[PDB]
Amino acid sequence: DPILLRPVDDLELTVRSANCLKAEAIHYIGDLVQRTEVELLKTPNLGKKSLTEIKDVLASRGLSLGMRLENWP
Amino acid sequence: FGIDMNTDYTLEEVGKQFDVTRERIRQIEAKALRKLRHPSRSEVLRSFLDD
Repeated sequence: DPILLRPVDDLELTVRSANCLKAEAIHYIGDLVQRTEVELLKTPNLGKKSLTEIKDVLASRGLSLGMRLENWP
Repeated sequence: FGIDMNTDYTLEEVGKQFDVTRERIRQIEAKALRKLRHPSRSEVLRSFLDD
């Protein structure tokens, strides 16, 4: 989806979630939806509230985990 | 800015009502401007730009 290649800038996340994204550098929301909840909790310094907010920002625009894209970007 | 009031308040007079010495007030203005800077929050305001 064209919005999946939209970055974390339009995701409208915290500054802490931006710290985590720079620490991970996942550019597209379609690559990030490919990951799961415990997989996101693999990241350091990113806790339960962080993944909670991430699920919220994904529920905003129909995004969620498990969607495995291919030929992306 | 001067929305819904006859000014145009300045940084010292603004931060008086927020008790900041105009530096944190500058920072707060900058944060609000950065937030509204985002697309999906200012696409309409983008359309208001003429060029």
